Amino acid sequence: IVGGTASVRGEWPWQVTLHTTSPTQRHLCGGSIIGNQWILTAAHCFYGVESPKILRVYSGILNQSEIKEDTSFFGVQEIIIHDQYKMAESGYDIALLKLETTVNYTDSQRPISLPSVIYTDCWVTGWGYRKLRDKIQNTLQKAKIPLVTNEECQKRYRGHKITHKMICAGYREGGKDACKGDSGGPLSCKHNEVWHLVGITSWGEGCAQRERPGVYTNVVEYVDWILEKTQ
Ligand SMILES: NC[C@H]1CC[C@H](C(=O)N[C@@H](Cc2ccccc2)C(=O)Nc2ccc(-c3nnn[nH]3)cc2)CC1
Repeated sequence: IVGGTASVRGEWPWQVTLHTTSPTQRHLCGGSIIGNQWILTAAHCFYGVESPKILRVYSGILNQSEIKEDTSFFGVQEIIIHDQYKMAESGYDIALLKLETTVNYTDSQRPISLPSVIYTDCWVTGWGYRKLRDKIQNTLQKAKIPLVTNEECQKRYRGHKITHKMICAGYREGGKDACKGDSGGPLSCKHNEVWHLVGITSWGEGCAQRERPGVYTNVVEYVDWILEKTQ
């Protein structure tokens, strides 16, 4: 996250860190708890993941440095990528992880509601870079970002097809954005004091550049897909 601040424990309890363990253990992508057995993330995260056997889902993490050899994690039973997905920039950038067992919800691990509205209180969160050439951050970062219209977003990405299945967010002057390692995490919007998972962090041109908003999977356009897959 560029131009963000440190989160505190329990601030974003639906935020997970998805680790790969091949050839070494490291953060791969963010994700969001949407059900006791269900993580919503980006399809692109799984490019060259050989199978779910190498994945570990960590919930209730603030600092990456908390994760040791005895730290509990969830195994991944199944990766469900949208059948029309080919590439992040071409949309359908959405995936479910079915966990091997149920998350018992606590102060530190809680589900986020799907959307059913003008969202004015939207936040992007993750352990990603603070600038284009950087490293994964120890402490989960947060930044408040304004949504932009799909009409404005298309004008900034004339090499790409921006559809109603995408939502864009960013400042005209730049300064705050998702960056490398934030993908798959949530764009969380608070509406009537309830948090909604409005976006999944997907792609963009660089990080926090002027007139280059972040592009997110528009979760409300996939609610029927999610409900079909989650039963
Ligand atoms: N301004 C809009 C932003 C929107 C999110 C974008 C993003 O995050 N894309 C992923 C793609 C990706 C995900 C997973 C695997 C390969 C590639 C990505 O780049 N991840 C990534 C990179 C680097 C490390 C890494 N680990 N250690 N050092 N670097 C770890 C994950 C950046 C643009």
